[PDB]
Amino acid sequence: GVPTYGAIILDETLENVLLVQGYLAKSGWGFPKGKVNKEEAPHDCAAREVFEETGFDIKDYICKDYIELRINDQLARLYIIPGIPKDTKFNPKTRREIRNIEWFSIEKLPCHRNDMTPKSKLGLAPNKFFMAIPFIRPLRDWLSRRFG
Ligand SMILES: CCCc1cc(C(=O)NCc2ccc(F)cc2)[nH]n1
Repeated sequence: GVPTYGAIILDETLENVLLVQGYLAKSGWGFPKGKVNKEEAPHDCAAREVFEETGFDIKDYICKDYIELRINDQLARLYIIPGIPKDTKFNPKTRREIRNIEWFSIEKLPCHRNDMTPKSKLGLAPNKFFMAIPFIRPLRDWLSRRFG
């Protein structure tokens, strides 16, 4: 697949992250991100997707040196943007693609989906944070290294 770029936006306390909820196939909560256009630079795609999806422009706050994961053939890179005040008014451009935009406490998000071992059944229970989950442990580790 085509690389995706976006951001992990944190508040001033570093306890909360900004997630967006789409529709249909993309009905759960995840970090704002999207497909790179041909000839577009990563930092530019990231700002554009985050602007389209949240109304907030990160261009002045991106530091070039993020968390990146190869998930089933596809790279997803989210630039880390700390210190965005919780009272920022976020508004998507395309309300046809984004249902809602909320802050979530990092410490209450799961960093793995639960199994179904009290049902003797294989796989994972559904989780509305499926798309965010793979970034939560790496973000927690990055915040420990960079801060304390
Ligand atoms: C395996 C289930 C597939 C899936 C993918 C997503 C998702 O990405 N939602 C968040 C989101 C929505 C819209 C958007 F523009 C940016 C992020 N949710 N469920």
